[PDB]
Amino acid sequence: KVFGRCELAAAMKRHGLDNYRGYSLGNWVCAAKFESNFNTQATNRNTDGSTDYGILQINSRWWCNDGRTPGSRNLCNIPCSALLSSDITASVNCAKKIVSDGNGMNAWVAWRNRCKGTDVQAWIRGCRL
Ligand SMILES: [Pt+2]
Ligand SMILES: [Pt+2]
Repeated sequence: KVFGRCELAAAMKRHGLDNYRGYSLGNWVCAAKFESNFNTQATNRNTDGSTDYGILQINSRWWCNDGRTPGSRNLCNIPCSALLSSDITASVNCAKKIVSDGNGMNAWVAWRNRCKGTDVQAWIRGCRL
């Protein structure tokens, strides 16, 4: 599923991402935009053989099990395929784990490069939330 900007903001806000670990909702929408272009089915293979999954491009080396990333961990205790569902519950819960891990949203490179320091509030401007 490809979310509408405001639609995703609302879903994220209902799943408790609004100001989670001090990151306002705009940050998470911005990150999703540049990680996946709001597409829940987005996948990307990394040069190290790991793969990134879903709206938030969560990596199989650490966070999910895809059964072909050797030596990896599965810190969220889920199959990576769960992260491609249209229901974003799995992704959100895993992201909360990730962001609490100590690097905050810097874990997400697109956030760091493209959202950090910007007017992220623009991303939720004119939404009914
Ligand atoms: Pt939901
Ligand atoms: Pt939830």
